[PDB]
Amino acid sequence: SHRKYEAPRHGHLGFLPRKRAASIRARVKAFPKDDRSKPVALTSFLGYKAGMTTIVRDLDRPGSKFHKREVVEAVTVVDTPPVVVVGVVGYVETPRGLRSLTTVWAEHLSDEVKRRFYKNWYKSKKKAFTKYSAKYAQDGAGIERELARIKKYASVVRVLVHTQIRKTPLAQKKAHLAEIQLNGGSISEKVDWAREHFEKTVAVDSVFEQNEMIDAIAVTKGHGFEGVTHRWGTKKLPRKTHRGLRKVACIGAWHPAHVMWSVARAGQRGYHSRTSINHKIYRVGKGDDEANGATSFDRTKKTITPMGGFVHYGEIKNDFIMVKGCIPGNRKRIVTLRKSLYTNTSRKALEEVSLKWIDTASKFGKGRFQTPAEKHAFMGTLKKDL
Amino acid sequence: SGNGAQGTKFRISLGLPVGAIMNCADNSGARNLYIIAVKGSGSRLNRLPAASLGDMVMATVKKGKPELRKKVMPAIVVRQAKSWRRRDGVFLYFEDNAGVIANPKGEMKGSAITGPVGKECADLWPRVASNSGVVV
Amino acid sequence: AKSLRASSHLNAKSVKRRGVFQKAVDAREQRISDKLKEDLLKQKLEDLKKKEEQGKISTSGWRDGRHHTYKKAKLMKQSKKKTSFTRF
Amino acid sequence: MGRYSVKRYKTKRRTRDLDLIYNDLSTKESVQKLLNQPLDETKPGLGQHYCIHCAKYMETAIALKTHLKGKVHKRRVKELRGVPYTQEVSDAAAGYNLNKFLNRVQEITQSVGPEKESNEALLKEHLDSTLANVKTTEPTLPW
Amino acid sequence: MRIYQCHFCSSPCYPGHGIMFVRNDAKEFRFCRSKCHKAFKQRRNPRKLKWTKAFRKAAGKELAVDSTLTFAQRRNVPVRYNRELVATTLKAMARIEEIRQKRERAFYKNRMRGNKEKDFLRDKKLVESNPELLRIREVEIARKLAKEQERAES
Amino acid sequence: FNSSIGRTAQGKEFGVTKARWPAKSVKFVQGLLQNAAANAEAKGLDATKLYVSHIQVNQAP
RNA sequence: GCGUUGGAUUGUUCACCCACUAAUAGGGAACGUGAGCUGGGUUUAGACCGUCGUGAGACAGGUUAGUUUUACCCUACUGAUGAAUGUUACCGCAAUAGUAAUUGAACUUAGUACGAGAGGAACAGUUCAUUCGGAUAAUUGGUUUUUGCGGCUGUCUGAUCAGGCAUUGCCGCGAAGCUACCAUCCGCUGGAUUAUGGCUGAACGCCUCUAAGUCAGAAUCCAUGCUAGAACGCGGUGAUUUC
RNA sequence: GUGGAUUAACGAGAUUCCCACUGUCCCUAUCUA
RNA sequence: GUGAACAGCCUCUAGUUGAUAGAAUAAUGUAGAUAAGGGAAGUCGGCAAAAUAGAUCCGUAACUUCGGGAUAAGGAUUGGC
Ligand SMILES: [Mg+2]
Ligand SMILES: [Mg+2]
Ligand SMILES: [Mg+2]
Ligand SMILES: [Mg+2]
Ligand SMILES: [Mg+2]
Ligand SMILES: [Mg+2]
Ligand SMILES: [Mg+2]
Ligand SMILES: [Mg+2]
Ligand SMILES: [Mg+2]
Ligand SMILES: [Mg+2]
Ligand SMILES: [Mg+2]
Ligand SMILES: [Mg+2]
Ligand SMILES: [Mg+2]
Ligand SMILES: [Mg+2]
Ligand SMILES: [Mg+2]
Ligand SMILES: [Mg+2]
Ligand SMILES: [Mg+2]
Ligand SMILES: [Mg+2]
Ligand SMILES: [Mg+2]
Ligand SMILES: [Mg+2]
Ligand SMILES: [Mg+2]
Ligand SMILES: [Mg+2]
Ligand SMILES: [Mg+2]
Ligand SMILES: [Mg+2]
Ligand SMILES: [Mg+2]
Ligand SMILES: [Mg+2]
Ligand SMILES: [Mg+2]
Ligand SMILES: [Mg+2]
Ligand SMILES: [Mg+2]
Ligand SMILES: [Mg+2]
Ligand SMILES: [Mg+2]
Ligand SMILES: [Mg+2]
Repeated sequence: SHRKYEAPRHGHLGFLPRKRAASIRARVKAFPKDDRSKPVALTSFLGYKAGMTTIVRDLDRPGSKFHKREVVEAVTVVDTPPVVVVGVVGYVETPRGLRSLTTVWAEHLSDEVKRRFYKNWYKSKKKAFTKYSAKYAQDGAGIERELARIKKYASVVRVLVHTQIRKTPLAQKKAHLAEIQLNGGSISEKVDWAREHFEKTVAVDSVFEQNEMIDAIAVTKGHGFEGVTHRWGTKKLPRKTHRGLRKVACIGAWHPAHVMWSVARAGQRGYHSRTSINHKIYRVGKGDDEANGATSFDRTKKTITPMGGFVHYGEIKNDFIMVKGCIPGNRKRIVTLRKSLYTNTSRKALEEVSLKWIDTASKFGKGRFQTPAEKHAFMGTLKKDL
Repeated sequence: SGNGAQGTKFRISLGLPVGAIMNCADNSGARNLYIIAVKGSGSRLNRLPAASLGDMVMATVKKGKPELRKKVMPAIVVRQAKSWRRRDGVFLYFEDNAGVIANPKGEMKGSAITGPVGKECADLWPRVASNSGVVV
Repeated sequence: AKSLRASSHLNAKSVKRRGVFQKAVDAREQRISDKLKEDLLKQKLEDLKKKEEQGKISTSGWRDGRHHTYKKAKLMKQSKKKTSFTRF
Repeated sequence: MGRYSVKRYKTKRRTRDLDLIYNDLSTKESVQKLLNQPLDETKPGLGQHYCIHCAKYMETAIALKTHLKGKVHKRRVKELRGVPYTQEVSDAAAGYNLNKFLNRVQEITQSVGPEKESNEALLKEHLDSTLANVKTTEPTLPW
Repeated sequence: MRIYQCHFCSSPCYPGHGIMFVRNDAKEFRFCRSKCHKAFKQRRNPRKLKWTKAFRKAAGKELAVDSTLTFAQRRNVPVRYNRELVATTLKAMARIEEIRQKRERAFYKNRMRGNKEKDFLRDKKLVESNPELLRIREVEIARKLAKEQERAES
Repeated sequence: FNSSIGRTAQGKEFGVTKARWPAKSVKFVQGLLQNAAANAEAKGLDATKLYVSHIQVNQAP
């Protein structure tokens, strides 16, 4: 017999299996399509999530009820120090897919990437890339042969970059490596750009700018083993029912004589890799501005670091991206920021944001002062001050 | 469908399910209103229809004038008492749930509204704004 | 009413995409590339300041590499173990 | 909170405020308007036997007499004594609208203060004259 | 965009912070935080609660009336626009704050003037009692000398 | 004999995931190893060149 | 492809009513889900009324009260490890399997087209909301063994102090953590088609969208995009022992 | 065909409404052993 | 001791300190709790929980076998010195 009361299904079946990710660094599965007449550009960046705050913007959006009005919005801050280029990989199009055929590295790598290549760094003799460093001796010619091979073959060019983890307040000491696709023109000019940029840094101002919508790729916060009520969003059975009530009552019928793949069991919740699109960039801030937490309606000398530091993170002290809204993953996790995969035809992707105020009160507690001078001026002189 | 309301209504926290008593805030002759339906609400299994500030509901009169009772009429919610958010950022709430009697075209039956009126309701309904002296 | 995959909606969006949105994307691209060139230039000037402070066809026969030279020196385990796609 | 203050101080169980009662106790016309109430079906003594300080309605008049003798009423009377703490006090404590608050304070110690005290004196003697030889049972006749 | 004052508790209220209650007279009470708001709902006295500016001014812990406090008013009649007048206002604000902090520190240093004489009097009374507890100290000091000097003799 | 035993990292040395620490069995086997060492020493053999060549556990009543 | 409600009411359900709604379509899966759970039955024994019987008793006539109580096994399903292919490490490819968004208003077009009048559209350009989904915790609310700070009652430690006990004694506030349409953010565009509308054109010296050929066209199909990654699918690259 | 018909008080007897009150519910979340 | 009290709670004399233990803090349980706005819309059925509660003073209906109903209903209070 039919159900007699229709209801939509609990949960999305295209996000299966709800299992743990294979790494902390979520992988980029698509890049913007190459246009061989534009200049050479990088298409993604990688940084660290450091907390949230609140802003006030003056809104200009014709046709809405908040046209020429002030609006309070939540934003997320990503700590983005420069990235440093260390290699290049070429890919050939095979009738089974793309196949990497050649990798070239730089002559002088660093201790952070060497730490990435080791598991027990405190005992090792640090022998990595020691024979590869001899390939650059006077002629060498293996480097030039490999770069000539990438120029001749290899219809897709990716650059190997690593982070500057020692410029963050983290304890990890051990940098992250990633491949970033180059989408300029002229395969030869792509690998010439890469070979010129070996052992040098790229800032986020050379990849992104304000009023642009980007995508964020990260692994979400983990929660362990979870029951069906919070893992899937089902109803609760009434009260004091036999063998519990945080359960699904009927998991199958007579026929088929199996449990089906869509009938909501218990298991792992969180620690999944997710891609979220269309997040607008509200501020690209520099690490030496000394008033990068100020606006043209605030007139106070302060940075974006809140009063007492970001909770579980620390100070900023670097360049940063300030995007609108929520981002997957928790604080101090590694995030990949990707450029837009298509040309957006909305006016939201075409507006120009004007910040009016940035909140810098304490998030460790109920903060109600923005600067310590404001706290000292409100409270007055104390017993230890005199 | 959405008759009498000028423009659109943005999302506000719903306070009043079906089966709530609210005050009557105009001088038409009623004392309280019993909410039996909400105009323009979605369909979901087990979910109650709920009204918020600035919505048209179908209500009955339980206390008040003997002529007004035993009939169903449109009403508009003007005070909520469940805290909602303004977009210029603060949360705020009133002291009570209150509404006024209206026809289906949005026009009001009484002549004056006592107490304050939420500015979202007054911006959404022009005949509510013309009959109120205190707007938040 | 109309879905995401409606044809008339997608055609009107295509015309809109060919216009002012594509113009804005091109302008932002040129600004980003100019920033990147200035970044590389300032870095090379900093390295030059450090230096002035202190002091035919390229043919192909065989690659190099650890695992590659291992597989090259092996070159027999596949046809010895009766495996290896494209050969018997 | 826990359970007690949630049960008592809920928004649908809110009681009247001290500065509203202070403006009620000023202006003798408002005192006469609060003493001469009409009939009301939803008030305990049909809208009669109302205490102005403790803004509540009594069942009988003998209930009002014993309430006026009690110790809760004296707490409310002692609360309704001086300058009644509006937002002007919070503003001037922050250092804002200070001259306006000072004008308000000297105005309440010049004019509105002794008027409130004289109205409260007249009201106390009127209630003591009326609630003297009252019976305990009530005529339900509302006229 | 405005900074408001907490109604119960007189602290600054920034956008997106706290809650507001609208009474039936269109009187709006904005609250600093949930502590100030719940004390309001339980009907406690702000002139009695010691952690508020109202208590501190009424009790005389802080200076309450001064010429530097007669500057921030609600200005209901606006002036047109003048770049020079705005720049003069932004300079005068910093000068006014500097003067006000100096006068506030002077008020505190005046009201805390006897805390050296009172401490000397209680210390001299404590020393003037219990003489044999000062002989344990006299033995303890002489034992600290001789034992260390013959350890420094080694 | 390992149905529904917990897992631990200390099995990785032997290639398994399930391993335990049986204290009483370890004490008894240590007593027999000490007795066999004393027996070979009373016979007069090299203690550094001895290896366990046969061991057998069998059920009792 | 996608949705199809909240109640009321007779033993129950359908049907029927009251609304709201874009709409409140119809069916199957042991009339899905009587040892997943429950009211009533299967299912007795106590008792009363009506009718029948001389009587014991009977009645599927009416009304009350009434004992079945796995899972630790195999498989299926949901998640989690793992030997072996020289060793060990890092960066990738993508076969296959799954897939996701959906409805309603508002401005403008425009009081226009159309119409004696009464009335009254739409394409292009913009703005919000309903249902669903994936996250997130700046702010608001909830929660407190932070037993963090303060108080209250009874009793005990001679009193002050500092505390014990009261099955977390009670009351107020309470960070951090968790969490809520009770809070906030985000949710694409290419090819082939169906019904239909056509072009050229025979069969059949006329004609015909069809027979050969061909141009478009549905929320459809296959992709793009999104999730997983064959533990017996693959690639590139680093370093290779000291007795 | 003129045990039958009422009945205050009492009841772990059976049925139906009202006021108060609430996590029964919308719609779930958190904490202790 | 508190208290109307051989109630519950704390203590003196006397007696016991027995009942497999260690480490962590997933889901589901058993035993308890709190929850904004609404207030039975839930369910066969307000099941369960909440709300009430001691004492003083005021006051108390129909009906009745005149004995009752009756703590009917409803209200004002309660510390310390
Ligand atoms: Mg159906
Ligand atoms: Mg792909
Ligand atoms: Mg915080
Ligand atoms: Mg199409
Ligand atoms: Mg086990
Ligand atoms: Mg087990
Ligand atoms: Mg509906
Ligand atoms: Mg059943
Ligand atoms: Mg079953
Ligand atoms: Mg029977
Ligand atoms: Mg029974
Ligand atoms: Mg596929
Ligand atoms: Mg779907
Ligand atoms: Mg259109
Ligand atoms: Mg969720
Ligand atoms: Mg809180
Ligand atoms: Mg304490
Ligand atoms: Mg004590
Ligand atoms: Mg205790
Ligand atoms: Mg909290
Ligand atoms: Mg939500
Ligand atoms: Mg075609
Ligand atoms: Mg694999
Ligand atoms: Mg007889
Ligand atoms: Mg006694
Ligand atoms: Mg006792
Ligand atoms: Mg509640
Ligand atoms: Mg009910
Ligand atoms: Mg019902
Ligand atoms: Mg129902
Ligand atoms: Mg019960
Ligand atoms: Mg009775």
